[PDB]
Amino acid sequence: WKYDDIKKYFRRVLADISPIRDGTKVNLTNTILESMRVLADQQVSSGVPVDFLINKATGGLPNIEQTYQGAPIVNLNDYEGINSVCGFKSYYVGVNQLSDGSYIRKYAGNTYLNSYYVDSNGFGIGKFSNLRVISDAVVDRIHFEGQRAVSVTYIDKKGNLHSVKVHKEVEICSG
Amino acid sequence: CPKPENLEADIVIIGAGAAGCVLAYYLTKFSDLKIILLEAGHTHFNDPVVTDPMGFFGKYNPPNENIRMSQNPSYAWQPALEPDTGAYSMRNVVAHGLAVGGSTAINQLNYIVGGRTVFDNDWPTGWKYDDIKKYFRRVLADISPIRDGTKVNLTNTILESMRVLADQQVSSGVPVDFLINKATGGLPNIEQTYQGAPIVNLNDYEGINSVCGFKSYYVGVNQLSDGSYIRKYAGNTYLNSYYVDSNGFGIGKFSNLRVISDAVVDRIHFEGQRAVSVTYIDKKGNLHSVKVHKEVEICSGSFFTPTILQRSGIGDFSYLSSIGVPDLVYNNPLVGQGLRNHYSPITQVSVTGPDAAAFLSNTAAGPTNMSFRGAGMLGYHKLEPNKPSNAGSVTYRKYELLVTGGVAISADQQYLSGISSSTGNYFALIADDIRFAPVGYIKIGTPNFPRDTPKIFFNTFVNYTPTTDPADQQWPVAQKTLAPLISALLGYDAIYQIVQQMKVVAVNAGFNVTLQMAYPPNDLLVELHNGLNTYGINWWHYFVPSLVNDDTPAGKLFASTLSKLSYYPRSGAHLDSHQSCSCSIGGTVDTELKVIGVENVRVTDLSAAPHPPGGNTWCTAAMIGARATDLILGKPLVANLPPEDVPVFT
Amino acid sequence: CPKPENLEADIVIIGAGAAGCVLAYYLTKFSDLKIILLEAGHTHFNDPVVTDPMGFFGKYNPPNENIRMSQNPSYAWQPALEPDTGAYSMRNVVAHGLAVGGSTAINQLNYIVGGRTVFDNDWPTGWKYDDIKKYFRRVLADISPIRDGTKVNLTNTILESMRVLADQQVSSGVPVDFLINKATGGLPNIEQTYQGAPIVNLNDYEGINSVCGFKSYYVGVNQLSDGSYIRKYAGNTYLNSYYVDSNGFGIGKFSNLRVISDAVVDRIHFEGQRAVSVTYIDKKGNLHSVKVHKEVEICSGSFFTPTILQRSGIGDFSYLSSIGVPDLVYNNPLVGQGLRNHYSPITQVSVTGPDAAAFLSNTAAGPTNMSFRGAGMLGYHKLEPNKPSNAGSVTYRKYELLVTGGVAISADQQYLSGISSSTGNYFALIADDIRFAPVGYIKIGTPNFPRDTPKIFFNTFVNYTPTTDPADQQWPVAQKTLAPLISALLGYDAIYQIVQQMKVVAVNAGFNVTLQMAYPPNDLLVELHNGLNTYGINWWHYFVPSLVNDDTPAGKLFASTLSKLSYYPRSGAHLDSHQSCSCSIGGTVDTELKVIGVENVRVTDLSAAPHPPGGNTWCTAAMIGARATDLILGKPLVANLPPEDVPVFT
Ligand SMILES: Cc1cc2nc3c(=O)[nH]c(=O)nc-3n(C[C@H](O)[C@H](O)[C@H](O)COP(=O)(O)OP(=O)(O)OC[C@H]3O[C@@H](n4cnc5c(N)ncnc54)[C@H](O)[C@@H]3O)c2cc1C
Ligand SMILES: Cc1cc2nc3c(=O)[nH]c(=O)nc-3n(C[C@H](O)[C@H](O)[C@H](O)COP(=O)(O)OP(=O)(O)OC[C@H]3O[C@@H](n4cnc5c(N)ncnc54)[C@H](O)[C@@H]3O)c2cc1C
Repeated sequence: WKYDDIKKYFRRVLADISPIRDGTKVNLTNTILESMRVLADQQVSSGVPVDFLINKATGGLPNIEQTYQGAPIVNLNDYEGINSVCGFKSYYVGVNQLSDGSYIRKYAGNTYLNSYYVDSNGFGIGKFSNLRVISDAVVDRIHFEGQRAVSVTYIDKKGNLHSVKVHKEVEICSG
Repeated sequence: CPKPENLEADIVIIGAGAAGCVLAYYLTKFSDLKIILLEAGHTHFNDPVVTDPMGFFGKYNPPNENIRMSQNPSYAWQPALEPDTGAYSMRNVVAHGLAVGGSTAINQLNYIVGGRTVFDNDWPTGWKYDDIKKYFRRVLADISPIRDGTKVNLTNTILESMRVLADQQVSSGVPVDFLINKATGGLPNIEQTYQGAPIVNLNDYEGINSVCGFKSYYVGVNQLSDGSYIRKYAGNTYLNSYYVDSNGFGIGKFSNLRVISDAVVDRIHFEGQRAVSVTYIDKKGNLHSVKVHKEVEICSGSFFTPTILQRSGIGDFSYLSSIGVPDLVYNNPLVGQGLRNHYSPITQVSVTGPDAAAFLSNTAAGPTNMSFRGAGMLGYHKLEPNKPSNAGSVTYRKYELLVTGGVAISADQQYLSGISSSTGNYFALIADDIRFAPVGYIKIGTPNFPRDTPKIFFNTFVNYTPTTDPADQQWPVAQKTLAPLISALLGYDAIYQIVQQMKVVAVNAGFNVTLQMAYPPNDLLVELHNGLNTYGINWWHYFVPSLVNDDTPAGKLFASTLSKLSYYPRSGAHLDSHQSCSCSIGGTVDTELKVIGVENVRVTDLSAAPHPPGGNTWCTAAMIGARATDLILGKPLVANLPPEDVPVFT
Repeated sequence: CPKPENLEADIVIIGAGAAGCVLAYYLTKFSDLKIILLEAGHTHFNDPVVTDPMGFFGKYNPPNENIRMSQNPSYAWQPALEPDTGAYSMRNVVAHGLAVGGSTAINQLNYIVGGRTVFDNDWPTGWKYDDIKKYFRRVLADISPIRDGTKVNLTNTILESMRVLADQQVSSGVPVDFLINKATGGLPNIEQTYQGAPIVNLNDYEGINSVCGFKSYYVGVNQLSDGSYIRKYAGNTYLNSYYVDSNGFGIGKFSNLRVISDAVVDRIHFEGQRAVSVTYIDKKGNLHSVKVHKEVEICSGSFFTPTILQRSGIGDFSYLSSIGVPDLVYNNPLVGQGLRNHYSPITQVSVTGPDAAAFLSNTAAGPTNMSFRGAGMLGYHKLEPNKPSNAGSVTYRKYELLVTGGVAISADQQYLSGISSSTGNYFALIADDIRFAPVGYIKIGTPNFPRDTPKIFFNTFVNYTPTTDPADQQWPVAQKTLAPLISALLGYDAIYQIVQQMKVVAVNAGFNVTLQMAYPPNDLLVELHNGLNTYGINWWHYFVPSLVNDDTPAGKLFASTLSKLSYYPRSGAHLDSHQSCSCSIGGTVDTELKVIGVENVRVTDLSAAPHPPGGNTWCTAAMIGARATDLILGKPLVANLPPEDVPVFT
């Protein structure tokens, strides 16, 4: 689980979402970035090694985003992880703009489980026909034969206990 | 030819509008027949712009597509009418909703039921008021509208003024003024104005009030336990999650009901004189055919019922053959004829005063008043030559009056007049026509598939061209031609003669303010008032100045003033969306709503009305559908269902 | 499933408009492939209102249905665009013809070919002028238009005046006036005015004339041996009784061609990334499926090509999924984007004189001039900030000027202005925009069947709202937003500064008459002229008065005058019917006209143009279809067909 084993997976998820940046300038950001570069200049000198505005993957130059028109953008979530300390101007939020002009929310259920992939009755569609989703089902515990998990029970929206068999493996993603 | 969509049954109802759902619901409730509904539309139960009543005014509109639901091709059909030769050849687009609930999914939610006199004097036998008033009660009970939830002093002032002048109109013995109701007597029918004053119900069960000044309407909204209002419409009530599955099946009680969401119907496959099948296009683009065993019902609205009939084969054989219809069934040259609609010229009022904000408070729109603050329904003006014979003994509904804050003229007129919507010392008054005269017709243009725009002709404010005929016996065609423009001018005068009683009432109601009509211009109204009271019942000779032979400069003044005034109702007005009377009773159908020349099809939407009712035409279509339930079933069941039995809401 | 209508082939061409017939004809002529054309329309070869050119003006109209062919749902599709936020939210209906020959069956018949510079500076590689000019020659040879057959002295006077002032514009060294052509030099490009003066051909083969003042256009009419003119259009020429049977088969040479008259197409059945079939609805209402072997072609016009694409599966996946499209193929968010069209504000001229009838003679419309009497095509005005970089070295076509007798403003404007069409001392001048700036887009609304009105957005004369930003770097968005209104105002000034040379020319041409612009008002133009010549290139700062900071009463005068003048182009104007650029090159298709993301479909009508040409957009669509013939066939055959080979007429 060292960085070079997973950074590809981070790329995968950020590609699956495609966040956006801020769509509005402001001069307070420019002033604050100006000030931070001003004092990071001194923190670069004086030789002390562990101040809060020193990044070792860049060197003598501060990692502070430039402030003027046509200044490039420092990507916080860069692929090779050079920026662990950096002053920027905007984050990456998980919203998309629709053709109409209204933004919506792009989240896990929105993307991976939407009407195109799963039926309203919980079946997957074609490619994903081997998938079942049950909407309102509170799980209680894992029926467990020997050291081998075998079944799971849950309560539907009557209040009934339904038992389902497991053949191969059980996965827990309950937070 | 493997199409497993075999949806053969005995009843098929086409178009789930203000009348389709009522019929389908109460038809599957009271019997065991297999019912199918086709609408070509999904259910907007979750859309904020639909369910929230205030969404009608564009609260959820994306900033790049600021159009509401009547102008949106995803919500409403968009038919445009051919150039109006009376309105400078300006084509207009009026919509019909495209969803479960029809136009009720996109409308302003008002509940005028119409006067009693109209159903007694203008409808066939079996459709007199006492035959249906129970059905009106049924629908208003099924909705349960509410009243305004906010007082305001402008309503009190205006009602004060109307009672003040109705006092004089009660005297002087003239029988046909616009504030005389004969079912009450010497006392005016004007609602009282003080705390603890009772409320006059406009839609009263026994129809006593055909002329009355009130303070609030009845809109079709409900309040939820949370505190938010929602919209209560036809699809909301009769076809909701409690009654129909998401897959279109009914639930238990109504298990014998089928609803298909997106299915545009084309025409009626028709063996002999017996309708046998119907086809439709789903959302692939496939043609599905379904059998009919027992009867076919058409609830596709005013504009699109005659059209589907004509594609089916019923109409004018010469014409349908001309444009290429291959199969012809019955030769009725009246299909799609006799189209009727309302029309509302607009005027606005200026208030001069340093602190008039105190006068105009509590006028903003809430989901209970929807910007409506009155005021009343009036009768014929004293000086209108086009009145029926019964006017001496029965009071008729002519004008529906409305007051609203802000300005409501069109934007170009706003710029032209010099007054805009930003400033806040201005408000609007509307004198709607309920008995609007002009008549038009509908003709299809291509026998291929249901088209959004067929030929629709509607000419309103036409002019009269004199001939060489002697004046004596050409007047009573000038009368018929100039009826609507005369009506609009008289509405202008009626509104005008209210503002002075309003002046007096405001002066001695604790207000030092001044009221004045600035649109149309002040002078152009004072001159009309003087001309009216100096020329009497022959004031309308002067529309055509070549026949009066009055070359006196006063006569030229009158002619010029009427010429200029004729401009405002043409442009500064608003054609309503109350389309009706396309397949009326007698013209195209009998009194049992069956189509002449065939045994097992009926039309039951608002197109089948033989006259436009006394106000907003929503209750009427639902009433027609409800009565159709009884005529189809045979015995009166919905007739004396107890009023405490209402559909449950989800 | 017994449907014997098995019409499987290898090429299917959809929509026989200005480009469909050319392609089908020259495609079955030069090869042996099995060709099919689908149009959804019958052939109006016999209709007097079509074939007679003068029928365009309503000579055969029944007295009760006085509408011509663009407003008739039996002749033309009727799409309406959403409220124009720049034109007081006035929706407009612009038509596309519905017949063999497309819009050419209902159009005004003009043959502007467009300048040379546009195809050199605005089109991709392979579409520069020298690659296509041969195709323009081919189409103009296939039609053989004619010139005006009637002299008139007003043309002589106006050409006289234009040469008079072009003399001065040639001097003074300024490089970008509107009467300077660089391919001629010091001499003006103004046609001579005397008997035996030669004629300057506007549509010249080598494109020397991009700015030139002439006397007549080239309309697409022919004279018959009898003495009557008829209309020569796409269906008339390429698809007539000599080439196709009444049953839709070709004859001999073209025996490998099929044409189906009434067949509305829905979408493209589409296996994998390979189009395989197409379905359509005949005049029963049946769905017929036909196989495609080799390629599919879309020639359904500007408004209805992106629409059929979107129903087919190509577009914005999120949107098409939203409105319920089940099958999705390629995710191109640019389909139906970049819509372009022309626009022509109107002005009219008063002539004061006792015997001015002698001045205005021989101006009536005949089938050879169709009420067009000139006058020329102009370039950029001196004071327009929105000019390309090449303006210093190449001359661009900006305005197309037209003169016509009578008044042509809309009826409401006629009443408002106080001047009507009865009187005969008045005529109209039109300064059309060819480089009109605003851009819009097209979105379908329901995935069921081809609908007449999809969502069409087109906002033209929008306004700029200043922000708190410092003035210095917010100007170059005000420029982009205010381009078209500036262009219209400059067109007004350009027309205005002609009438004085016309005064002088008339005075010493044997005429004691006076010329004056009465619409827009006289004063409101003199003030604009003074403001222009006193404020220079920074005259357009005053559209927004809150940023000029010029509180001098002169500045307030200028702001008020521009405010008032901004009203006329909004209402007193005429949106043209030149829709184009819905699936342009690069945006949606490559330079070989294939649709990105698929291997065997192309779009070849006017929607595929990456820029609107220099004038009326008829030749351009035919040129695109002709070039498509070559690209499909592979080798240039229509390329050097000898010009003496022309289709025979029947
Ligand atoms: C802008 C607007 C304002 C309004 N304001 C008011 C008001 O102030 N007061 C008031 O009381 N009412 C108002 N209304 C409502 C209107 O007056 C009536 O409610 C209307 O006449 C409903 O009658 P209906 O059910 O017969 O028509 P509709 O509700 O239009 O019924 C037609 C139905 O059939 C469907 N349909 C049509 N063609 C086909 C086809 N080919 N195949 C399948 N289905 C089809 C339509 O989608 C629709 O569901 C307004 C409506 C609109 C649009
Ligand atoms: C009012 C008006 C004025 C005009 N004035 C001029 C002028 O002054 N000068 C000039 O040069 N040109 C003029 N034109 C013509 C116009 O500028 C062009 O000729 C037009 O762009 C033709 O290009 P096109 O062939 O691609 O379009 P179209 O000719 O419209 O081609 C579309 C064809 O496809 C058919 N079609 C559409 N949808 C479908 C479908 N779903 N299924 C099957 N078939 C379908 C249509 O019926 C039509 O036959 C005018 C046109 C109009 C309408």
